[PDB]
Formats: sequence, C-alpha cells, structure tokens
Amino acid sequence: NLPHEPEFEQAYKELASTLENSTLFQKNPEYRKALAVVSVPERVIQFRVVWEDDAGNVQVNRGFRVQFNSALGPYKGGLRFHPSVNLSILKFLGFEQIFKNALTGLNMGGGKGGSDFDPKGKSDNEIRRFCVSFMTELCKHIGADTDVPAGDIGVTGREVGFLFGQYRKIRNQWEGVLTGKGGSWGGSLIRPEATGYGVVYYVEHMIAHATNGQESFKGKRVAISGSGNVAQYAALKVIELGGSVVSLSDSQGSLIINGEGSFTPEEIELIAQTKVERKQLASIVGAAPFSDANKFKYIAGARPWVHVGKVDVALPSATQNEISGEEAQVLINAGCKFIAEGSNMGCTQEAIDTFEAHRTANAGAAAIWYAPGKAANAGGVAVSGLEMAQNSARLSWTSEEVDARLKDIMRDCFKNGLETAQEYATPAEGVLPSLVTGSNIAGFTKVAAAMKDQGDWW
Amino acid sequence: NLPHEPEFEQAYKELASTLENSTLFQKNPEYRKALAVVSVPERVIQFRVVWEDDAGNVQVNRGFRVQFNSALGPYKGGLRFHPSVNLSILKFLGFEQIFKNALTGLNMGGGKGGSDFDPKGKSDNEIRRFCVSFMTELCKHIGADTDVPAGDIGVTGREVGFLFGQYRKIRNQWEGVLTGKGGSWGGSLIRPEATGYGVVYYVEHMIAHATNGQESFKGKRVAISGSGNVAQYAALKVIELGGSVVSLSDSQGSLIINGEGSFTPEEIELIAQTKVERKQLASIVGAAPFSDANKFKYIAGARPWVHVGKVDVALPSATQNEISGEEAQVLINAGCKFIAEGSNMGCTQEAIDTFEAHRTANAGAAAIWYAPGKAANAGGVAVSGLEMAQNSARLSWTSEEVDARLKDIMRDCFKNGLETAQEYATPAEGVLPSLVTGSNIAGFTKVAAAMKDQGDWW
Amino acid sequence: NLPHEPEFEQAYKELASTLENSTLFQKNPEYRKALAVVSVPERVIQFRVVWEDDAGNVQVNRGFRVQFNSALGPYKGGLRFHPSVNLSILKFLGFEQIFKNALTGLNMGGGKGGSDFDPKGKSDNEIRRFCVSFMTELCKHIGADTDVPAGDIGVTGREVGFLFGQYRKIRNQWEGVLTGKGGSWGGSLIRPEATGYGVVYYVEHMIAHATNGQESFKGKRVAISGSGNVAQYAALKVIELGGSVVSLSDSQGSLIINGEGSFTPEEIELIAQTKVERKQLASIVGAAPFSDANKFKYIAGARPWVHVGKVDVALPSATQNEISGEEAQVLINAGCKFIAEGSNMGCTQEAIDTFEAHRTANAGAAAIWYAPGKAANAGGVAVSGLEMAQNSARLSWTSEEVDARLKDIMRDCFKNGLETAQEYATPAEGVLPSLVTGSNIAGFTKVAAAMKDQGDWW
Amino acid sequence: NLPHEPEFEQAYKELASTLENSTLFQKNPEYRKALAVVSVPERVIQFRVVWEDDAGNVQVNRGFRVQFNSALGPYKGGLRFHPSVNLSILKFLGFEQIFKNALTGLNMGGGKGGSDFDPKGKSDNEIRRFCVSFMTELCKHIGADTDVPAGDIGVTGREVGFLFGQYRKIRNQWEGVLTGKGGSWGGSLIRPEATGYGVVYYVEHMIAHATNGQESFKGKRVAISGSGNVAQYAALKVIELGGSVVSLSDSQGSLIINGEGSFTPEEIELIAQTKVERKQLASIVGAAPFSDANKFKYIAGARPWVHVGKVDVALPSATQNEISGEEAQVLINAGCKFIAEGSNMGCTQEAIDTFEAHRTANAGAAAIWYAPGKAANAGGVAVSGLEMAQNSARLSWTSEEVDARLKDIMRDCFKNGLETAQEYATPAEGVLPSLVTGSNIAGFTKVAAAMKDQGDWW
Repeated sequence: NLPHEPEFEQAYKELASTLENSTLFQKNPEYRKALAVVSVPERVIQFRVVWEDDAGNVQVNRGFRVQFNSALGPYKGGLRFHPSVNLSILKFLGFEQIFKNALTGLNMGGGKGGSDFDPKGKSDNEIRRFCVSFMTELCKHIGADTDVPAGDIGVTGREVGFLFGQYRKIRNQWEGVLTGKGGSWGGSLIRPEATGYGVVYYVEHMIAHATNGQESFKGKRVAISGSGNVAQYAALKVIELGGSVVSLSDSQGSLIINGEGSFTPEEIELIAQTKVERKQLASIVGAAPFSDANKFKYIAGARPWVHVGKVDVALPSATQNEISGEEAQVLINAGCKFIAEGSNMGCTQEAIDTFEAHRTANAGAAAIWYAPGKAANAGGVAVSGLEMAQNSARLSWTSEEVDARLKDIMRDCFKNGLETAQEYATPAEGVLPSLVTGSNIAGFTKVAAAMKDQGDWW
Repeated sequence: NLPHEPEFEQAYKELASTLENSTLFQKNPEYRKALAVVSVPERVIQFRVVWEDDAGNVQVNRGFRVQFNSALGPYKGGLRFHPSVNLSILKFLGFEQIFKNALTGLNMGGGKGGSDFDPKGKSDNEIRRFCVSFMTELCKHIGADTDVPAGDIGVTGREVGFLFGQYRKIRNQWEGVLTGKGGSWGGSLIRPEATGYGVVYYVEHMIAHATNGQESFKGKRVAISGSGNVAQYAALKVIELGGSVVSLSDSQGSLIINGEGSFTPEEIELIAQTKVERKQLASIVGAAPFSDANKFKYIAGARPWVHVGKVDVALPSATQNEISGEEAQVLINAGCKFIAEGSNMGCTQEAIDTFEAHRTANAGAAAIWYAPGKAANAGGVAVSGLEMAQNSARLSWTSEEVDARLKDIMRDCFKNGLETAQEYATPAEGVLPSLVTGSNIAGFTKVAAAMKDQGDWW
Repeated sequence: NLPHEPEFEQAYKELASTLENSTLFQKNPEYRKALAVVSVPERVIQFRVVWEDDAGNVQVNRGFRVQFNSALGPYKGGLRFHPSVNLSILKFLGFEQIFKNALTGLNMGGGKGGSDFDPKGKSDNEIRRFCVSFMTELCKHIGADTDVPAGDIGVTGREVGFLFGQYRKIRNQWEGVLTGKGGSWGGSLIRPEATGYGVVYYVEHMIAHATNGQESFKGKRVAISGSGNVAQYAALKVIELGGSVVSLSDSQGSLIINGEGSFTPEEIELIAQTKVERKQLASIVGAAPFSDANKFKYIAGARPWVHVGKVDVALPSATQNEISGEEAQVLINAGCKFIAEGSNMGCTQEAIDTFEAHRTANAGAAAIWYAPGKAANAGGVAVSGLEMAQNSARLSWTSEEVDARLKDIMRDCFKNGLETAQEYATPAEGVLPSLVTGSNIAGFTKVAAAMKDQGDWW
Repeated sequence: NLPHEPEFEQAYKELASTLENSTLFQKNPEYRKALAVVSVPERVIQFRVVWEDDAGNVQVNRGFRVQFNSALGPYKGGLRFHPSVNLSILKFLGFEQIFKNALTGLNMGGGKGGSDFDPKGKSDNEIRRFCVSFMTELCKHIGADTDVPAGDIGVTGREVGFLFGQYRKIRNQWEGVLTGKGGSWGGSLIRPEATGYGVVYYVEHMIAHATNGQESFKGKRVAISGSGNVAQYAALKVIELGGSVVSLSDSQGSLIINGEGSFTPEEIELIAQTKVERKQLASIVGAAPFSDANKFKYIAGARPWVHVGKVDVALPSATQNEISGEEAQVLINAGCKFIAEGSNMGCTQEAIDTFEAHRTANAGAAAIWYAPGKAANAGGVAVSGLEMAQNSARLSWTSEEVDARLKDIMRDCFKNGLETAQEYATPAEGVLPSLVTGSNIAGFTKVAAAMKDQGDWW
C-alpha cells in the first residue's frame, strides 16, 4: 500500500499518459514491463541528523538520499537544503533527472539527496555543525564513482566546503564527488550561467523552427518568474540577445515592470546579491532605484502571469506547479506563443492539457508551443558532467570552450525531441509536433534500451 | 512536511499522551528533547527487488529495513513478508520493539525489515528466486553484530533457509544473524510457544494481583482472536491451565464455540497445520470434526467480540486496530474484566480511552484492567535474545530451562510496569494503576537514560 | 637519533640492568636480540584533535595510541586523559603493561592510549564534544579483537559513555571493546577495588614468607600515598584485615594521622566523591570531621614519608618517581620492612638501588623487601581480562567468585617471581631473593619465548 | 608537555616571528587561531621494521610517516632513508612542504615519510629484504589518492622498485603512488634537474629585479655547497648560462677551485657517478683529473664559505643549518649580494637575522638579499605534481614542454612572494622587500583560507 506522494505520482502519471497516447507501445509492446521497473527507485536512504545550535540545544533533522537509476551511468544529483524537502520531492527530482540526463546524451545516471535543514536565519557556526554531522551520517554511501552530488537551491559554496571538509576527515580521498564547487579547487566556468543559457537557446530554437527563422528575441517581451540563478541569468542572456524582460518574482511577492521597458543589467546584479544573503525582495523595493514608482511595481503574494498583460514568451522558473489552469487560459489571451520550463515541472496538469488542446486545435504559429522541463533545463547537468570530465583530466577549460558546446547540446536536445515526436506521434498537417511527447519518448526509449541491455528487465 | 503514516502516528501520539498525563515531565523537564530525538528512525533503507516468476515474467517488489534505535544494543527484528507492508507498519513495529526490548531488560535495540512479497499462492521455485534476489541487495548492510533478523508473520523456516544460503554465498560467514532458525543449526526450544506462554503468564499475574490470588484461568472463559502461532499456543496454554477458549479468528472469518465448552488439543493442531499451508479456515469447516454444528459455528466476516456473549478475558491477537469503541463497550457489558494485547496495538485509540475511563470510574475488581501490547507480548523477543546468547555460547538449552526463565521474565516485566505506575501516576484509593502508563514510562525512562549516557541528546 | 624520553628510558634501563645482573644471559646468550626487538613499539599513532569549547573557540589537543607488543594476545590498556600525557609516559606505561600481563598468566598483550585533555574544570558539554572529536579520529584503528582499552586516571564512566556513543555511531558494532564500562552494559563486579585488593594480598604474602607466617597486617602501621581508587581500596582492605593506615596524600598536599590511630571507613568513603567531583583535598580539611586538629594534620606541598615517623609498610601509590634516595633512607630508618608499589614505577632509580643494597647487606627479617610495581599492581588487569571473558560468554559473575580468583592470581604471581629469582639469581644464605629481579626475568622470558615461537626474532 | 624537537621548533619559531613582525595579524586578527591548528600534524605514524641481513642476524629499524596537512589536497612527500631521520626532521620537512606546495600554486598538500635505515654499505639483497619488510608494515595507510611519496636523499630508483614490488603484492593496484620512478613506468623528464633549474631561475629573477636587469649570471662567481642532484644540476645550469662555479662540498670535506676558473661539465658528470655508488669525494681527489693541485684543493672538515674569498652568489645546498652566524658575516665581507637555499633551512637563525639586518641598514643593491628555501626549492615538487597529472592522463610529456613550465612557475612564485611583501611588510624607500616575509605570508594566507573554507578552524 504505497503512501501518498503527490509530486512524484503526478510526474509519473504524466509520463505514462504521454507514453500511452502514442505508437511506442504498439511498435514495442514489451516496453510496458520496463515502465514498472523504472518507476521504483533503486535505493532510498533516510537517516537522522542530530546537531547543536549556538544556544547549546539539541536539534533534529532528517537527511535523505534517493538513487533512482544507474543504467546510463553512476548516480548524480545535488543536495537540496530546504524546509519543504521530503521523500516525494527528491523522488520526482531524481525521476526527471534520469530523463534529463538521457536527453543530453551524456553517459551518466540520475539521483538526488538533500535535507530539510533551513539555512535561512542560521549563523555560520550552526550550519558548520549541521554539515559536519550530516556528512558524518552520509559518508557510508558516497563517493565520486558511486554518486555525484552538486549544487542546488539552498546550497552554496560555503556548505559545499564544509561538507567536503568533513568528508576528507573520514574517507581521506580528494576527487570530484561534488560539482559546482569553487573554480580554484574543481569548479568550472559558465556553470552559474549555464542553466539560463541553455533554456534561452532552446526557446530560441523553438521560435526559429516555428516561424521559419523570421523573428527572434529581438523585439519580443518575455515573462519570467522566480529570482534564482536560472531565471536571472536567462533574463540577462535574453537582454543581451535583444529581448525585453518584464517581471521577476519571489515566493512571497513579485516585482513587475510598469508599461513598456526592460530591466537593466546593473540592477539585476543588485537583485543577485540580495538573494545571496537570502533576503526579501520587498526589503529592497523601498529604496532607490526600486523606490521609483514609474518603473517598478511590487505586488506581494501575486504571480506575474495576469497582472502583466501582453507577453510573448513565458519562462516559469520559480517552483513546481506554479501555473494553474486559470493562468494558462490568461496566458493564451495575452498573446503568448512559446513556453519553456525554467524549473522542473513548473506547470500543473490542467495547464499542460490546455496548452496541448490549443496546440491541437490551431495550425501554424497561431498555436502555442510547450517546452517540457526535462528538455530545456538540461544545460546545467550537461556542463556539470563536462566539469566532471575536466576534473578527471585535471584541466581547466576556458569560458568560450564550454559556451560553444552548450550551444551544440541544446540544438541536439531540441532535434532529438522533435524528430522522435514526428515518427512516434505524427500529427495532422500544419500542426507543430508535441515536444513533451517527443522528449518523454526519446528519454524513455534510451533508458529502457540501456536497462534491457544490462538485464534489469526482460 | 512529513508524510501520512497512520499507524506510526497513532502509536507515537499514544505514547506522548500517556507520558504527558503523568508526573514524568514535571520531575524531569529535560526529557522532552529525548522524546523529540527518539521518534526519528536512525536509518531507513528502501531497495528495489526484481525477480523472475515461474512464467519468466519480470516481477517488481519493494524491500525495507527500518533500524530505529540502538542505544540499548544492536538492532533486532524479524522479516515480515506481507502484501500490506509499507514504511509506516515497519516503522511502528520497530518503535514498539524498542520499548518491548527495554521492558524485558535485555540488551538489544529495536529494528524491523520485510517486504511486500506475498508468499501465499507462490511455488517453492518462485519464493526461492525472490529470496535470492532479496538477500542479494539487503546484504550490503547486514550482520549478526549490527542487526538481528528473526521470524514473524509471513516468513517460515524455508524462507529463512534460502536467505541464509544467499548470505553465505555472498559474505561467506556463519553466525546467528537470524534467530528463530532451525533448532539443529542455531535454533532454540520453546520458541514457537514462547509468545503465547508469556502473554498467558502476564494475564495470570494480572488476575492474581487484581483479585488477591483468589481465582485464576481455571473456571474462566477467555476470548481469543486470530489463528496465529501466538494465539494458538496461548489457547493451548489456557487449556492446559484449566480455562476455556471460545473462539478463533482469521482475516476473512471467525469460528466461535457454541454454548458452554472449550476446544480440544487435538483439533487445535488441525487449525495449526491448516495455516502451515496458508490455507483458509473455511476450507476445513465443511468437514469433520468441524462440520459439527453443535460445537462449531462459522461466521464469515464478523469478529467474535459481540457474537460471543459472556466472557472474562479478551486476548485480541490477530491484527492491529481490531477493537473499536463499540466493541469495547460490548466487552464491558459482557462482563470481561481483563484484556491483554496478543499483537501490537490490538485496540484502537477510542477503545483505550473507554477502558481507561471505566477503570478510573470504578474501584476494585469491578474496573476492567488493560494490558498494553508492549508488555504482555515481550516473551518472544526475550527467548530470541536467550537464543542469541546460546548461539554465542555454541550450546543448547533444554525445554525446562528456558521455560523457567520466561516465567521469571514476565513477573519482572509486570512488576516493572506496576511499581513505576504507582510512583509516577499514583491513582485515587481503590483504583488499579494504569498498566499502559507504567509500561510506557518505564520503557521510555530506560531508553532515555541509555541515550543520554551515550550523548545522543543533551 | 632517539629523542629524550626520560620515563621510558629509565624503565628500559632498569629492566636491562636487572637482566644483566643475573644468569639469564649466561644460559641463553641469544636473548639479547629479543631485548633489542622488544624495546621498540610495534605501532605508535598521534593525531590532532580539534574540538569546540562552550564559548565557541577553537581548541587543539593531541591524541596518542601506543601498541607496544602483541605476542601474548590483542592489545590492552586504558585511555589516560591527563595534561602531562606525552609519548614517553604512554610508551613506558605500555612497556610495563607487557610484563604485567605476562606475569599474571592471561593471554593478552600490552598497549596504551590517551590524550592531554584536562577533564578538570570542564563542563559536561565540552567533555562530550571532545569525546566525539577524539573517537572520530581514533575510529580508524580500534576494535575489540585488536585493542582493548579501559579506565585509568582522568577517565570515568561518562567519557566511556560518550566514546562508546560515537564508536557505535561510526562503526555500528556493539562489543566489549572497552573495559571498565558500566556494569549494566559490559562491566564486572568488584572491578574498582580489585587493584587495591591485589596489592594488599601480594604484600601480605610477602610478609608471611618473610617472617614465616609469624606476622600479618594486624598490629602494623602502613603508610599510603595518593588518594586514587587503588590507594583508597588498599586502605579499606588493610583496615578490614586489622591494619592501621596513617596517611593519605594528594598532588598539592598530604594528610597524615596525628599520634596513634587510623582513618575509619566513613571518612574514606566521603573522600571518594571528593575526588569524583574533582576538588582539592584542602577544600575538605577546613570542615568537619577533618576540621579536628587532634586526628588530622594537613601539610600542603610535602610528601608523607618524612613527617609520618615510624611505619611498617609503605605503599607509594600516587605518581611515578615519588620516592627519592633521601626518602628511601628515611623509610629505612623509620623501621619499615616491606615496600610495595601501588602505582607503576613509583620508586626512583637511586631509591631502588638503596633498597637493594640494604637487602643485600642484611640477613633475615632485618633486611627490608622491595616489591616491583609490575608485580603487585597486576590485579586490575587480571580482573579486566576476566571481565572480557565474561562479556565473551555474555554472562555476569558474582562478587564472591571474582574475589576468590583475584586472591589466587596474586599467590601465583608472587610464587612466579620468587621461584624464578632463586633459579637465576640465587643469593647467599639467609638473604631474601630479589623480587624485582625475579619478576622481570619471569615476564621477559615468557614474552621472549612467545615472540620466538612466532618468528618475530630469531 | 611537548618533547624537544629542535629542527621543527626552529622552523615554527621562524614562521611565527616572521608573521608577527608584519601587518597580517593587524588586518586579520582571527588568523592567530589558525596558527595553533596548522602547527600540529594531522597524523603521525611510527612502526617497528624487522628485517634479516645477509648474515642471518636480526636487524631493527624505525619507520615513520608524517601527514602534516591536507587542506590543499592529498599528501605528498618522498621517503628519506638516512641514519639521522627521526620524528623532528620529518615533521619540519612536512611543515615546510605545506608552504612550498602552497606557493607553487599546485593543489596538493604536504607530508613526509622515511626511516633511519642506512643504504650505504648495504648489499642489494639486504636492501631488497628491508624494503619488503618496510612496505609490508606501511601498506596499511598508503595510497596514491591518500599519500604521494617520491624520491629524496638515500632513495634511488632501485629501492623504489623494491617497494613497489612488495606493495603490488598486497594491495594489487598500479597507479602513480610514487613519483621519481623510472621514466618507462610512470617517470617524467627533466625531473632530476628540476630543483636545480628552479633555484637557479629564481635567483636569476632575483638578480634581474635587484639590478634592474643590468646584471646576470654572466661574469659572476657563485659559491655552492653539497654534491647532490640539486647542487650538481644547478652548477651545470649556471655554467651553461654563463656563470662560474667555484666549490662543491661533501659531508666530511669540501673541494674548492683554486684561483680564477670554473668546473667543466665532464668533471661535474663524473662526480654524479661517484655519488651513485655512495662513494666518497676524497676517494677521487687522489687521481686524475682531480690529482691536479693547480685547479682542485681538497680541505676535509672545512666548509667553503671562508676559504673561497670573493663571491657573488651563495647557494648552500648540502644540509640544514649549514651556515652559522660567524660565516654569515664573512659572506657579507666577501662581496656576496644574493643568497638562495638549495636545501630546506640552509642558514641558521642568527645568519637569517644578520642578513635581514644588513638588508634593512642598506639601500639599493648594496644590501644582500635572502631567498628562503621554501620559495627557491619549489621546482621539484611542481614538476612532480605535473608528473602526477601526466600519469593521470597516461601520457608522456617532452623535455622542452616541462622545461618551459618550470620557468613559468618560478616567475609566478617570485612575484607572489615579492608582491605580498610589498603590501603587508612595506619597507622604507630604496629598500628591497623581505622575500622570506613575503613567501611565509603568502603560503600561510593561502593555507589558512583553505582551512577556514574547509572548516578545520573557525
């Protein structure tokens, strides 16, 4: 009797739904067995972490590690430190990590770990104590050749340093077990920029194919939610390309541009360091230059999808399930045509159904196009794998080298989903193929073939 | 954001309530932190098990291992192979295992493992294949000095043999990691009968203290549910002592004696061998001697609590939460005075509340007395620990030697709960002390002191 | 080029000189190579221990572990947490542990560990933090079947509990790796008093052999130094036998008796918790019952050898090198006839030479007798080995059984030194044989034969 | 109570005094805590090695390994087989190894091991047997990803071959655990000449900066002590560059050129062959071409500092503390202006003070400049790290490639010390900055930042 895990259940149900409504099972009826095997995590570990705060009291926290599948390669996935982390969130993060790694083409598997520890409001000494205890508990199941952690929301370079400091005092090995570290001791360039660069390149390819390369981000208005590294760097890149960003959002409030205009790189940097100290967006809106009413408007507790009016590109990049069914209809009426997920699984099921129905009912560029999270978000993991290869080679790659492949990775990732959709889910004339269906089918076929060749199922 | 685990949540809430409604926290205000720490399992493992059935198809099952606490000693707990096994059930089994081991006074920690594999309807080859695949993955964390598996519902000597075969094939060590094995290769005598003998002895001590040793099982009618080894041997012991057993139960139906009388030892063996092949009780009621309508009445789908009439002792020993509030009221009206839990958490929370209220509202033997599951069910774990000691000594202990110790264990376990209840939860004059409160307080104080001396909390 | 290690160098020089001034090397000229090999520890480990105090500051300490020899069995020796602990002290402690274990006759090797951490003045949280940090580093080499530490000066049950907690958190094994633990979880009865009982029995045997059984502790005056467990329990036992203790001492001052009399069990008993909470003796003399000037005289900073006047037995039991030549002459003049070392290597080299010369120059009971520290101090290790055997058997021995055995060990230890001294160092008529020579030769011959049979030297 | 370790105490006192007399602690008062932590080795291991010589007699030697600090990476340091090796020498070698690795910029830490075994006068069978026993004892802690040994004084390729032969039999792994091996099985080119090339390049940069590039090694006289690989190759390189070498030295005596002239490469080459067989320099002065009294003068037991007359460059490269205060003044009077240490801590404390005072009291090139050993002798470890990277890449690098990099490291290492001294220890106008102060501050700041980011101290 399985427990209730809404996020993972919804993700798996969506994957099974887009697999069923195609010709995959008609051509390969034996692949239905692989779905049952691939949906059960290979190994899930939960451990109690007991640490001491500055006041000398005992604290209790839970640590998790989910290793979902390793058919393609060793385990990979960063540590997410957030108060909402439970088994379900890490499970679906690993589940989509599998296919995100499969689509990129790099030979490396998917997993995830983390905890419910909340860095916000915690002094340096307290997080040092927590990291020491956490790595003491976790050290029994880690290693660069068995699981590859990295950075994520809630974990910065300081926690990574403390984790590695405790790890070296038990196993006494120096290797690239963790990625996203400091550049001087195993990091890679463009890594903070890579996720946003990848999503922007993917949506650019989408636009080019949809309109036969007639327009681009120049002369367009893009809607962005969230203020994380991915959203901020995608906004910076689209500004550099020639686009106009119209809104940035945060969990408790959203800041929206007023009238026509776009954000400038200088104040975006100020937003960047604001989240570095994990502060509030409204804590800055009361001072210059965000005290200006004509350019910046702060609306606490409201998402930027309906207050923004006319837009062309939507990149929900803040949390999961951040677009409801009602928001989807409003986005259609606002003139939006292309949506990509900055963060994994950012749109609810009803919104996906609405976008798919609109795509099916309209031909040509008049139909809105959907980019699934496991496709456009794959840049960061690709560059992380390249960083792992570099640390294996013990060499440093320049900014231009790794920025060239990221362009190539996305063009291959887009084609792989598009071509597969045409053959397995061939649509009627004049309607663009389903990118979500193609991406899911491509990733699942790759993983299923690998598992079959390794004898996991038969 | 914790998931919904109804069984463990109910057990933890019950323990916390019975601790709060006493003077433990007034004398020792610092023990709240110990309660916070002790409620989180030390380590939980979930792994995918893939095995091949007789038809050559892929099968998928989940394996669990919950290691709850080791302050008192190394981990201990059998493997439960039932189709309903999930994380919550194993978690609450381990949680009560900790205190059950604490009350007996032996040095052993609390843990549990199992799977959702269903032995019923499975051939020998299929179950052997599953056992091989299961021990292949579990072997990465096991060992006699780290965790002690045993027997439980759903596991027999055959599964134990297959598990041991794969263990010795992988790690190549021979030691008593599993208890309850065959007597010739590490088992101990009286092991099947120990649980029933212990619960019956505890009830006997309960009667002696309540009525000043004026009556005993002889001349009384006892109500028993379930047909497991614990209930079967408990009924046999009541027959030997001189009581009357009136009912046996199964998951889908119950069989109840008609009028005055009691079961005979010869027919009890017929029920005993029937469950050996995991066959249904109704499959034997249609033939002699159970085809007699004058002695045996089969009521499928109904519990024997309200169809039995006048009773004196209730020993619910089939599943968890098998007595509701209405059932408790019917037992109160029927004249029953003494209840003990054959299985863990036999009665639902409302039933405990009703029994406690009736005990508080009445004085003397007119008040119904409640025996908690963690107290009267401790015989099996005690003899298992003695078996571990014997295997350490590489010697065999005779039937009479281990039967005397179990008599001494139960009288000490009963006294420990009774004396502690008087000092911490002293009632009004003429009212029997709360056995559940005393047992919970004794076990919790022992475990909390053991953890404090080891620095788990401070 | 060896460093300067005065204590170990002095002990090794004493052993070498004692062996040379006898016929061991004449009979077995090949044993010089064994003396060369045995003087080098098998393995010495030093590690930095970094721990955080209550104020949040960084603290640095050193951890040591010396495993001197293991020809007779696995390593054995407690952890000593004292400020003066450096490599030399632990080296000579392990060196004498070798032969102390050899004389007793049990099959267990010699070793020692500890640190320069200072428990005095430290709160419980600081001790827990240090113990966690210490057992994190030491865990890489420790185990019940490789090295078995115990209790010593500076370590009590609390540090044992914390160390065991961290050890079971890292290695996850429960076994009798540490001796001297709590009785409920691996301890043994009559363990704390065994050292004092053993030294008292040994000196009693010496007296009986010296005066042909015409005298005992009844009617004698015994001088004792120090206030440790050994000194306190030796005083208790000799009081029970019929002796009179006249002085206790401490590192900052000594308390001698005034005129004729002796301390009573109650005042000795209250001294125990005085040292348990680790407060200076002078903080107690100013109050009752030690405020009485008629019975107690506190001479701070002075040893009790000179101010005590006439004595019959001296048991220096405080620190190493606690008796110089002048004190030896004063003890000779005061009428003492038997010297036994409560602690390891209590008498300096010149004092030992003086006692030996006095023994050689006089015949019969007129010559005073010297007992080496490695002989009379062997009770504690013997009962600790018995405790190890009990934990192996997972059984507890009663107080009476361990008291009879401890009396049997001492009579064997005395004879072993006595008989060997006559064979190899036969003196002139009427002169008592050299106990130090006999004990050293017996221990060395046993260890050398064990090493030769194992191919360490050839 | 720390023991007397003169060499390590001298080095630590030098570093502490150098840091104190600057503004490092004024800008960062918190770094005083890091000094206490960094001065205690992480782990020190000593073991007894027993081996059989050619005559069948038992031989005993002591083995050591010191792993000082690993904040920057895994441990590194060769095995030194010299009869004078004890704990203090290896400790200070590792201590300066940490900072020598920090200044170079390669990311790998410091450590050291060795023994007191004396290869001189030992047949090949005896050293094979000793290496077999030594690597059997040391195998419990060694590994390429844990500690990286290399070559040093007393260790040639033959001992390395024997050690690797025994190590592969136990652990059974082939990787770059040892550096300085044969070029066909993991060695690197230029490796023997690397340290000499590095020191000569550093001093050439020093001369260029002091004289504004107006002077170089052409037309200068350089005084060199020692006849090891470093001194021999430095003399060869300066001869090729256009310099004039005037003296070589050995342990018991020194050979000094007579009048004006310089050594020729053919003579320098055969001295290396002389030291290959560990033969004596005086054994060669008695024959041609050293039988010529006009060019060569052998002065046994005398150092070449005061017998040489006018010199320009002094490169003491024989032992530690080979220049005392008296010879320090003579070097000033002889016209020397630049001193660089070939070996670690070539000059004593008084000589360092004299050079520093003379530098402070004079402006311009008239003041003598002192190059610390931890800066100029960094070439060998840099090329060893490059060799480790090559073995990781499993590729062979040409002679010219690695020779170009070694020129780059010295130019970077010089500015790093020079620039840091300018900012933290800014001198008066016209006074050259203190290279020793700058190098110490740079290395210590890098190591302290690494430790802080790793959470060793806080």
